[PDB]
Amino acid sequence: KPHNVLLFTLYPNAAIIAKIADYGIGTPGFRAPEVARGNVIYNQQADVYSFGLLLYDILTTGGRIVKLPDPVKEYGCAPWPMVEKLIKQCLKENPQERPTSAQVFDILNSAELVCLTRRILLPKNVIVECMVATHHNSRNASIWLGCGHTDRGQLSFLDLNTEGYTSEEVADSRILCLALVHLPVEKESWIVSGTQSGTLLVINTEDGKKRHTLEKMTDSVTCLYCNSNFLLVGTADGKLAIFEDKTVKLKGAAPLKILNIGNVSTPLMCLSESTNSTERNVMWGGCGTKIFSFSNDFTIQKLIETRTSQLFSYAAFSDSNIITVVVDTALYIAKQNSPVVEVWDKKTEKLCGLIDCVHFLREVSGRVKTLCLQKNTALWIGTGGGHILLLDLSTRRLIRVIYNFCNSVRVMMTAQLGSLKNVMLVLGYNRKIQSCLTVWDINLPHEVQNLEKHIEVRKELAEKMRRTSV
Amino acid sequence: GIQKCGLKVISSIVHFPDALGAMDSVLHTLQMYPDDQEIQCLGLSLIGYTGHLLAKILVSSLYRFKDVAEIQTKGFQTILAILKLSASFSKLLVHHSFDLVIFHQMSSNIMEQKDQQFLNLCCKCFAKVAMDDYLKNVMLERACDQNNSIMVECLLLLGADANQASSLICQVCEKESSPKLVELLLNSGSREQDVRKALTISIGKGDSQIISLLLRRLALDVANNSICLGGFCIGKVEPSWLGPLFPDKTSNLRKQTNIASTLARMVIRYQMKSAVEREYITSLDLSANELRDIDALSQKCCISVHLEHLEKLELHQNALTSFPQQLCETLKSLTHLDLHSNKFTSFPSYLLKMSCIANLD
Ligand SMILES: Cc1ccc(C(=O)Nc2ccc(CN3CCN(C)CC3)c(C(F)(F)F)c2)cc1C#Cc1cnc2[nH]ncc2c1
Repeated sequence: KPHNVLLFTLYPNAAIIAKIADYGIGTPGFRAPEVARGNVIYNQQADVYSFGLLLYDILTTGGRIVKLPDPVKEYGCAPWPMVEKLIKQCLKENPQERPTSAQVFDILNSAELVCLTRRILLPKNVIVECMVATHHNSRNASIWLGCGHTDRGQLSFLDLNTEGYTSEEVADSRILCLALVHLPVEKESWIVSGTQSGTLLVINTEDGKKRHTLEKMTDSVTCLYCNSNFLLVGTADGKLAIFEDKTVKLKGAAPLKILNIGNVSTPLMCLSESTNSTERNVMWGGCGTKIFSFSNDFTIQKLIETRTSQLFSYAAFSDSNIITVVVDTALYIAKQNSPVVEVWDKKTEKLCGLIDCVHFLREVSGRVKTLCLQKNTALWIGTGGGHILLLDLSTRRLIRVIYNFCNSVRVMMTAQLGSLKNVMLVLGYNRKIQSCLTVWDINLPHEVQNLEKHIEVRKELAEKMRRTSV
Repeated sequence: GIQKCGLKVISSIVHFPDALGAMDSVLHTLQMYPDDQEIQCLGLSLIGYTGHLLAKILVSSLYRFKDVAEIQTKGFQTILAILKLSASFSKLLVHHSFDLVIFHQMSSNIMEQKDQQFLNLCCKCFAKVAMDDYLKNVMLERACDQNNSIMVECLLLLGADANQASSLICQVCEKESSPKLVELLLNSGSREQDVRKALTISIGKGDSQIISLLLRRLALDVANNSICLGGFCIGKVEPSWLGPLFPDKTSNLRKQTNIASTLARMVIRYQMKSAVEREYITSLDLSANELRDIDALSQKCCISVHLEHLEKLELHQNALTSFPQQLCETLKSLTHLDLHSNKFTSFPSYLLKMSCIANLD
């Protein structure tokens, strides 16, 4: 029972926290059903059920004490779903179905159990392509998933707080990528939507009657970006349209400049901003096979060629466009249909290193899909095989690989919820098509390292104590 | 005196085929005449392939001069050749003086100079002696004995057991050490009991800097916004100790240097190639610390403006006698105040003057 667990400290990263004691003083509230029926003695299988009851009490903060109901429904609490699955597993009536205690400790030893915060399954299972968050820290904390399902678009809206979502067609053709602008001086929150027929549209979320459209591009819309202002448009025809943050609220504003950086043979797919504040004046992007950087005055700063990458690595993989870009002290580039990520330097504009995800994956298609990096020197590599690679910027070594939760990571972004907490959204495929959204804590790698050190310390302590006993 | 041009003629003859002992003679000469023959000691080829005195003479002559550009490079070349000839040479090298010269040579502003090949061969020798992880622990212990905090990080990045032995950390805090070293140690693995003993030692020889550096790991939870100094038997309290524990948003993060990381990365590469070939602190627990008087806290110290936001101050099981009034008027957001199991003799009436006291104990 929770009365039989003695706490020795409240420090999280402590060597010893909880201990078990039997004061020698089963109880109706915390008894196994097989024991409640009076069939046999407790044996050992039931203890796992009692431990599951303890988990249900710890999760609900003892709300049950003051045919088990849903933990989130009966009492207000964060999902924490891996332990929900564990509780449902070890609270099964069949004593054979109860996992053994060693199995329970093993599946509790995972850092994914702590870092995975939420999980959402879209029932209609519509094939989703893009998703953008809302920086509004108010109760309007949701996502604006977009997908191409019919001759028109499929404009979804997943509400994290309520887990309910509505989808419909409002953009007249298949939609590719989205972006949001929030004008606090104007109290305006506008989302810009693009179709594959070649138009840019805006749809104000504050009222569905406030709809807008922008100037047509002859190719298909390909990318967007909000520079905190200059709204950037990177099209298949290499255009870099700069949209004023203010005027584009009304339908039919106009671009201030058109920089034909690329062409149709090397479309522009991804842009990003310097993570270091010393280079917050230069904006970067990979235009097909061209890594271009430009100023805040809409003037080019550099034009790098990727084609030299064939002489070192395989020419086949090196003969591909750029899919994702990230700007740090070193430039990291991921190319289409390739299992390698290219590392470049922004000063010499020269190749520096290559990282082969194939070695790490086979150590356990391996094609990289998307990238996200944080100033905490931790790199996330989302693979087309549904695996997430964790790499450190200090040593460029492995940290951990996340799998067996989705079949193919589609999009991975960073955002913040209404509680000011920083999390990471990982959209992964599930083909048996099903679309699953997972919310991961931003302290995942540090948590893995801390948990490794903690369990190693506890193992050493137990070994030393048992050795001194013998 | 004539031995100089004699050794020059020997260097002239070292290229003729089948040069074979001649090692012992020139060894005796170099042992006798230190300076000029060492400049020509690069003529030393693979001879003898096990006298420890030979390597001893070599490394002692190296560190003895250690200030002529190309002779150290030649010595490192010869050393690399000898270790390529025999791996047991490594142990002997680390045994005699190897660290004493490597650290002195690469910490003496080795960077900021066009010595790319020099650093390359040096890191090659590093990666070469990086085998036999026991010797890595020895190198770590010796680098910690010296106040050389530049390469302790390099040794850790290559993989070093900070709990090798009296652990390393207690030895570091026993001597007058630098904050960067103890910080790099605490970031890497360290037994909590070892850190505790280290805190006791550092308390014995009062040093607010290292005390704060230790407490930043032992009893700080950035998540809960709390301090958990419960039962550390810290005989007193000092506002400077808890100074760097409060947020102080004016502080920021800046990469002061990265030369250690670059070093470690390049030695790892050479080893791989050789193998291939707001949010204030709203809680402060000071329970069971065997205190005697809590007047050092407040007194308009640095901590004084980081107490107005405190929302809980546990002080139970200590040994107090009174509560300073200035502490009360400074603590303008307390709600829980625990003083049970102390030794009070009369109730201070002004404890109720606080703004938001709700749970007095
Ligand atoms: C003062 C005291 C004496 C004995 C024990 C005790 O538990 N003994 C005990 C007995 C049996 C078992 C396991 N048997 C095996 C057979 N089975 C059939 C059944 C399980 C266990 C174990 F499970 F450990 F192996 C522990 C605890 C305390 C205590 C205390 C304490 C400490 N701290 C506190 N703070 N506040 C209040 C408080 C109270």
